[PDB]
Amino acid sequence: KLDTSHMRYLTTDDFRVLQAVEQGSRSHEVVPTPLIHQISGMRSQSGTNRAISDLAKLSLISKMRNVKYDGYRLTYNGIDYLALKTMLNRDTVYSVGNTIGVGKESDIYKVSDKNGNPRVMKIHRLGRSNQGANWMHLSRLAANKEYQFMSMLYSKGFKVPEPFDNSRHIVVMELIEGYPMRRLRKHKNIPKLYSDLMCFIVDLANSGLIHCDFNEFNIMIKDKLEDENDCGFVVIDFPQCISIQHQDADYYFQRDVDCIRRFFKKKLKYEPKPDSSMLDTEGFGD
Amino acid sequence: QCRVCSSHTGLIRKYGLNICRQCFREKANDIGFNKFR
Amino acid sequence: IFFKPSPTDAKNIELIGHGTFLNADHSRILAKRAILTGHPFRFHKTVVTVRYMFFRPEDVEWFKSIPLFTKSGRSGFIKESLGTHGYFKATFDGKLSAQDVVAMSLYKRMWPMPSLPWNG
RNA sequence: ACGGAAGGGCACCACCAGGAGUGGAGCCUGCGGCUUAAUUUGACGGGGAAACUCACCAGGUCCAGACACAAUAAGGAUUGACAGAUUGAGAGCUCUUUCUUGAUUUUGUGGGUGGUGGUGCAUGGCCGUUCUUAGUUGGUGGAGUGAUUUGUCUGCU
RNA sequence: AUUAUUGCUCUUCAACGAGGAAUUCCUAGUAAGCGCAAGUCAUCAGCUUGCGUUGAUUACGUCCCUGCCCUUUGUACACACC
Ligand SMILES: [Mg+2]
Ligand SMILES: [Zn+2]
Repeated sequence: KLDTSHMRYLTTDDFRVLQAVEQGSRSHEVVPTPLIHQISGMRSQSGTNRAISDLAKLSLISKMRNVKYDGYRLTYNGIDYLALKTMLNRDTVYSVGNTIGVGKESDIYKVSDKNGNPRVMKIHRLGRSNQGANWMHLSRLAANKEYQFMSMLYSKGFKVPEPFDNSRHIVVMELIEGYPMRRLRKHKNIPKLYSDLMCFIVDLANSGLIHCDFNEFNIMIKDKLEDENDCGFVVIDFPQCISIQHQDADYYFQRDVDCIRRFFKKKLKYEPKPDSSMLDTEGFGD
Repeated sequence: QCRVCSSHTGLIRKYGLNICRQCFREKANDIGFNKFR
Repeated sequence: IFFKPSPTDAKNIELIGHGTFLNADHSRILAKRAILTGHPFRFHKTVVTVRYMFFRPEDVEWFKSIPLFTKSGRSGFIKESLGTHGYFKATFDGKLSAQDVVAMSLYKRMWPMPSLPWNG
């Protein structure tokens, strides 16, 4: 797994060589020793072999000596620290360390920047490791995807975490002082919050999306003030999203709505008076 | 501790034998415990 | 020619050293290094308790970020303060014994000094 | 070597058909995290558990040095039986006695005694793991200057 | 025994109206329901390992994914050209 600490053991040179193996494994399968010696743009065996010893000791690389075929294998940690080094260069992350959100294809940590403003890190682990090209590649494409979806969600006004950065399969996002529908006990204006959560699914099917899974743990609720009680309805849902043209968009949309109403019925004992928005009205709305 | 190898750990304190599991597995055949099933 | 005038010798000069006028450069900065020494007290399979490098816990707080290097050629960092006596827990690159020395490197700016002509 | 060419097995740590569920709840318990003077620590540790186990904390105690060597010392260098002074949180700790004293020296120096000083080299060996050998090996023969090859195969099983 | 070891008496009666993405385990005296005994043990389980009691549904298929292999084959990229 992820041990961010170890990254502050590496120098300019160890990152240089690790980068060289990153350019050399995306060109050839198993990068041999001379490939790393010649591509790294280094001086001698001194710097490169010392660097590789560091990376191999700190589990960023694996030595594959296949019947005279000497080569190397970049582990997930290597990719992690290269994205993280790219972000250290792009002045986006400065410290890491507090795990809230252990997803299947996503790990969520708590990070910080130069200024001290708290943020969140969603790295993507497809298959967690028997590394081929597809695991790393599709994790990279996964976070690309989710960051682009996220950027289009922040751009169009939706209350969705502002995407700051997409370092490969890793994504830096805004920390949101919120609480999920489980941890929430009661609200001062439950009908307004329902109106909000329905108007949102309306505008989402107006954009062309149907976030198939709109449950209780999905919806975060950020509090801005304690005297006046200001709420904000954050929603984490992107790879489970289903476009408005798919054959099955109907019961997905109406499952979202039925879940909104069923939770608002149980936890806050507030049933909706206006009829729930069907798929058809939103099929014309887009 | 295990009255064989200076070990606080592994102790089978049962029946007053006090051998850690590692040494007791070795001395098992000399004590009387044999492999049947 | 570098020398120090000694009255006792025949030549009233002690010839110290020689060399050349190299550079008219200010860009050369000189950092006085300062090493702090500490003994690695106790050992756990990843965490080493280190002894006698501080004597207050707040002092240990003050130097948290600063890297720890061992003359055995190994890197590391501090974790947290153990006692009220400055003991501090630490993580490292390799496995270190009680024969190693954990050390800190701190640096200060050193400034060139004014010169006066010499006669007689 | 490698394949992400294809082909077979052959499997509830795979899928079908289900069965019971878990994930939602309270509580338990372990891991992380934070907090801490310490919240010992490994990655189940027989790791069950207020003293013990404690390996971690805040303080209070002892016991140091083999010896060598230089002064002191018997008209005193200082070791043992006690009682009160004690004495702080609990013990010691010191000095006035009745007393043993009686060289165990007290003090200061040095290379190392002490290695009930731990780290490393060589050597013998015991416990833990693997190719967890579950298709290999070599021997003659043939072919090739040679790396190598045939055996170790079309078939069918 | 304070930060309550545990047991007993009265009282307080919180959450929790079959549970989202997902995922574990299982083919006959087996799953599941149920307790008991023994290890830890001075006090205790909700810990573990056995035991007996009650005792189903569904396969007896397949390589769909998960792996594990074993073949066949092209080949080191025998580090081919850009
Ligand atoms: Mg032959
Ligand atoms: Zn033993």
